[PDB]
Amino acid sequence: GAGAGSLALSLTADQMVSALLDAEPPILYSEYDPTRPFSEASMMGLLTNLADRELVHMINWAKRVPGFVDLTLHDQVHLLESAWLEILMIGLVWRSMEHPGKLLFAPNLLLDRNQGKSVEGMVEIFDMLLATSSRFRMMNLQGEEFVCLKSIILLNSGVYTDHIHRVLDKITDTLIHLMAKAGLTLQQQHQRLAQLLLILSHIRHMSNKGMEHLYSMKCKNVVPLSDLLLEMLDAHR
Amino acid sequence: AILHRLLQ
Repeated sequence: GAGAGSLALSLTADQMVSALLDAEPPILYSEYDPTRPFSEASMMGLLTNLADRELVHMINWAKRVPGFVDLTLHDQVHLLESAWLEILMIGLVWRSMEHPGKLLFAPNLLLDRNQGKSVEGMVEIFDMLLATSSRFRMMNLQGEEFVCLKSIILLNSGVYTDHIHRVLDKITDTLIHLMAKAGLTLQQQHQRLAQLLLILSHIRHMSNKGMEHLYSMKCKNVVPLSDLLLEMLDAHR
Repeated sequence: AILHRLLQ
């Protein structure tokens, strides 16, 4: 039985948060400053260059998420294939919380919604990302809560496309503990858990619209895509 | 498949 006996299932909530924080990827700068204004091709070029670089670090992070390397390489591939854009997106909205009306793609690449017009159908996605960022800001989402949610996205997003269920239960326990220690009543805890988990359905939704966008940009041949990025896209069709 | 090689 894969996972049976895992360290992941033995962790305390404090040890699971410690493992998750230790696993965090670096915050990447754009290798290029963009000239003003943007074209469709220079915009998609920056964003696909960035996402490519974030993917490499995402793979390192995934390996250091408790429960993950207890799966077959087959299942690890399928979860990363299913989750990668939702994980890019939860990171983007987390980093963008302290920048109202803007998406901090990188410390040196802050875009507002108008700059999203430079790409056909990008403004709708930015609007949805801004709202998610804005909801997290409303909710005062904490660092520790964020890494828990990013782990759930990883483990959950391809889980129906049992050890995975046991690790998710472990992450649910950890979220509730973080909420209890911050002095939320049981009522406020259950309500907060549900509010954050409901946002994940919206991240899934933005991911699915994102992927249609990314496939439409593959066909237009507007910008080169890395082999890794072409594989990720093929996995969704 | 790059992801298999990068994940092993």
